[PDB]
Amino acid sequence: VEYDVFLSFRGPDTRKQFTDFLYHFLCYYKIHTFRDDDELRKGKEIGPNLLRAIDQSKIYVPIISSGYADSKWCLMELAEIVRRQEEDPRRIILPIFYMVDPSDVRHQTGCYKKAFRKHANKFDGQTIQNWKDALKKVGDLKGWHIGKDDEQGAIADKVSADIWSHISKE
DNA sequence: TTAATTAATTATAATTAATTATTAATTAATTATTAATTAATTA
Repeated sequence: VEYDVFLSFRGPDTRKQFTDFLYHFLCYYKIHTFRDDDELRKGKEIGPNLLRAIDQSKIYVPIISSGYADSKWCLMELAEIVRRQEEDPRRIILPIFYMVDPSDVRHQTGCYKKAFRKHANKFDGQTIQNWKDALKKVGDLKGWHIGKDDEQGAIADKVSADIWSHISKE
């Protein structure tokens, strides 16, 4: 009746490209999945929607993309995932890199440089250091890299069971 | 459906400007005295 898996991704990039199939494939294993498309903006952080499901989730599974560092709504939300995780280690994180190196995520260089080249003219000089401290630790856990040739279909089946193995056996 | 105003939101790109680099290549000049046999002479 509650949520056992909570996703997070980019807007226009992978909302129909691949994450959509995983939502439809996952529902075939009899588990309730949460994905959201509402652009929020109704304020700066909504409570009864995101904040509710965050504490209700069980396996936070982000999906870092190529342009995941531009939306001013994703990063600060990810800062709430990995922060809540460090307080109670009962839950886990299974990131999935996508079309990007597992090196442009630990130092925000490469395809993120100019993203933080303009993000530094608006916000505080400490809030940005809060993101780069949280975004870094995500790029150290285990994760299926998806190269240019790997099957966008076989990976889904392999990763889904790893989410279903931690539920049946508990 | 249009025109018009207000309110926000999202973009990368181009140019100018500066610092930062031992390497590429030839020229030129100096420096390296044996290798080697031949010729001549001597023990």
